[PDB]
Amino acid sequence: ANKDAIRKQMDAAASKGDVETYRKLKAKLK
Amino acid sequence: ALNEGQIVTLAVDEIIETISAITPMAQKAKKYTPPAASMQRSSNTIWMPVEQESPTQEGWDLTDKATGLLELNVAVNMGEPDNDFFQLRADDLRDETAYRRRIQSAARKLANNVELKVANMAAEMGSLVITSPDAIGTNTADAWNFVADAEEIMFSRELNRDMGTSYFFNPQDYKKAGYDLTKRDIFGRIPEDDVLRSPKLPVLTKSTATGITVSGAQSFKPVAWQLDNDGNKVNVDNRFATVTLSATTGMKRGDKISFAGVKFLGQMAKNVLAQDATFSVVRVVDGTHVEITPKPVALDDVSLSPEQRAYANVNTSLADAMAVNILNVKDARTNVFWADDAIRIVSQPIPANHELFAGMKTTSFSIPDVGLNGIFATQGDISTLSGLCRIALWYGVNATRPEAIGVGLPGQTA
Amino acid sequence: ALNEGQIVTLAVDEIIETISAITPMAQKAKKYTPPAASMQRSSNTIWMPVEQESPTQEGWDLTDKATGLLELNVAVNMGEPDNDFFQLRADDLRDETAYRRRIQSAARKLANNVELKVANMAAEMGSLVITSPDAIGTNTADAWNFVADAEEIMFSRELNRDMGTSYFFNPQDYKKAGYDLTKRDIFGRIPERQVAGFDDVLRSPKLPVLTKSTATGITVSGAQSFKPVAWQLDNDGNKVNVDNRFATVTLSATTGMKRGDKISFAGVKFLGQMAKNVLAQDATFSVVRVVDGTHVEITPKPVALDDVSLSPEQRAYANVNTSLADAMAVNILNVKDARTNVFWADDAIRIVSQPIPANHELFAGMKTTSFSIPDVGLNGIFATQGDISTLSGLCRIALWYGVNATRPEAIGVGLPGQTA
Repeated sequence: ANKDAIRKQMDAAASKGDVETYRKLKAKLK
Repeated sequence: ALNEGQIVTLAVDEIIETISAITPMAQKAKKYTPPAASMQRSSNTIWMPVEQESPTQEGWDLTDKATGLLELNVAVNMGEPDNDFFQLRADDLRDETAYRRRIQSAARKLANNVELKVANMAAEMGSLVITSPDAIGTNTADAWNFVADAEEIMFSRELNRDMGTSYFFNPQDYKKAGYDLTKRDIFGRIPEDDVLRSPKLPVLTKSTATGITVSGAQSFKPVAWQLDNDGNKVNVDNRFATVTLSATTGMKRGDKISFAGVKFLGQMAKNVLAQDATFSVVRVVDGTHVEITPKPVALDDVSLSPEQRAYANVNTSLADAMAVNILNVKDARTNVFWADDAIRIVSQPIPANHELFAGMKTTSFSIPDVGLNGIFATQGDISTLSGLCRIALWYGVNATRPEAIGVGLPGQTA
Repeated sequence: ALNEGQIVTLAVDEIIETISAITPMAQKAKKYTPPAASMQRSSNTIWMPVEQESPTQEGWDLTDKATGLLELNVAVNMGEPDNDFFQLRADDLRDETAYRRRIQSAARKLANNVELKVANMAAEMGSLVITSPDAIGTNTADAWNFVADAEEIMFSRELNRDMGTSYFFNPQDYKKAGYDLTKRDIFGRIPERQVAGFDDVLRSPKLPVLTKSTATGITVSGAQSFKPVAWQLDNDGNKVNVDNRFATVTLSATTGMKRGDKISFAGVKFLGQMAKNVLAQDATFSVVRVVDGTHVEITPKPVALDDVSLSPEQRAYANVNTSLADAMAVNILNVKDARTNVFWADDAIRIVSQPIPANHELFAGMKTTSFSIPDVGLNGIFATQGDISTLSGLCRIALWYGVNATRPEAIGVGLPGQTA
């Protein structure tokens, strides 16, 4: 579902280098 | 196979979540952020005020009574950062899970250092010592109720701002105390009385000193400031008091001592308690001098001004030849408890110049649950054919009000 | 004037050409490339098979061929890479020629050390030891014929049935034997088949000196019998291959014994590998390590033909007429210090190499590029980094390879001058 899309957003944020957005999206996923 | 940004993000996320997860004690200590946050590497001595205590002011007219009150400060030295300097190899970076495993192993060591520092400071600076010949257990007849005694001694002494204390058990005594742990976190935190257990609680070795007596009549007073060598005024740390003894053989930092006649006072009400005054030596200066972590300020001392007498915490001063009882007669693994701001963790962001020097990629992060500020840096080395990685945590643990930190010592049979 | 890409390309080219041209000893070794490619810094022990030829069967119906021989593996471990760490000064980067010269010097160092490792392997692990008081010389009256003796001992043992034998001479014995260096390079190769033959005699100046053994009167303790076994249980309970090259024996004492010594039990005689016929030559065994003050390990596993417990498939692996008796004497061979000459069969030494596991372009501080030397079979890495201390770059060339003396019974070391 939307979990796989937010996982792609997490990967994009991680590749960019933004820790804060990655952590927010990880909290959203869980 | 992890790009640079992915390396930084995964490492910082892993560090933050695992350190915030496996630090039970450091999260019960108050977080202090220095007001002066500047880009300097020298460790400043931060003076945080302690709660002001004033004499009872009664009557309609109070002329020149606000003046003269004492404001006392306690000093913390952050010192140098705690680093974990290691090399990142190809197998670590091959995928996300292996990199997370390596970074978790590093941050686990950093959390070790934080918790070990907090536990050792609480055990060797805690002065509210409670001992019993029995062992901790649920048997009312023959076992010792550590939590009940700790709560009673903190309530009688009135050092708890009415927000409750924090009790920390070692796993042996936590098991003996009959705590179910099935409806609790691994530490006993009731995940979504706060009694917890920690595996980093030290064992307080016995003290072999037997014939120790006070050398002479000594009275201690709270001093707000003193002149340093340059002539400026510098605050005086009013926690520790230097006591001259007959001999200090067999005395080490962390030994819990008591004096024959000296008794606790209710901190706010100044009523004499039944429990003898218990002190902890933090340093042995000479063969006849020690330094005890709460300063014994006597109510009956006539040399004290009322502003100074408002800080009295013992029944009487130290006499000419007063027996010095040793509480830690037997080896026992410590159980600690403290109230409110008894321990403060002081940390400010590490000064860094990001993306300024090519080759070194420094990322500055912060752990909000614990209150630690750190930096994560990587660089490539050809003397190892691998990428050096460094994680730093810059923090200083301060035991503000050691009178509010307690150590429970079971099985002191003597 | 050089840019980073030209630096990398020129350095890799120089390393490959120089290392391929220099080492003759590593060329003679059979290169082995592990099927596994690992991303770990600690190389897994490669268990590579050792094959002894099955005897051919003739006829239309081969349903009854059976005779599944024992499958034995030898273990090769890859050590830490042999690297050359040096500074690339501004003089070396002035033009192409200076950079080529500096990289050539580094490659010469690495190739020399590779040759040294191979020569030490052959000298300290060679089993076939041939000695006499005489010294190598052209005249037949009072001198050696090292090539003839090595050929004879190889033919008697039938180790090299088809392929040729590589003979290596130290420069002094190479000159004494009558081999001329005219129209020849340093190593004795002629400046210029693969299927068969190709028997060559070369001169290698990297052969070490074998120190004499200061041990006398050592006797075998107990009665040791050794059987080649393919599997054993490790501590985890799993099955692990057994390195059937080394067999540990119990002796009266190991005082005065070291890695490089050679021993030859009195009552033990060599056997033809394909015929199992007892040979007049005394069986020669080379020590690898001294485990304790009482036990010691030797390069050829002595498997006695006259063993009842030995299975026929195990009896195929036989090189000894009779096992160690109760009080046999070691009868140390190398009694005088002398520079060694080594010879070995086709597959008696293997060079094992796999690419160095390193991730490139992740850390901008250093520039690492992986290179391979197909002619020699060494995989390496080339790395550069700028150092502010010297206001120039630091260069590092690391070669990762593992030399294995597979089939140590086919490695022969001949040291002359053992007068007493």
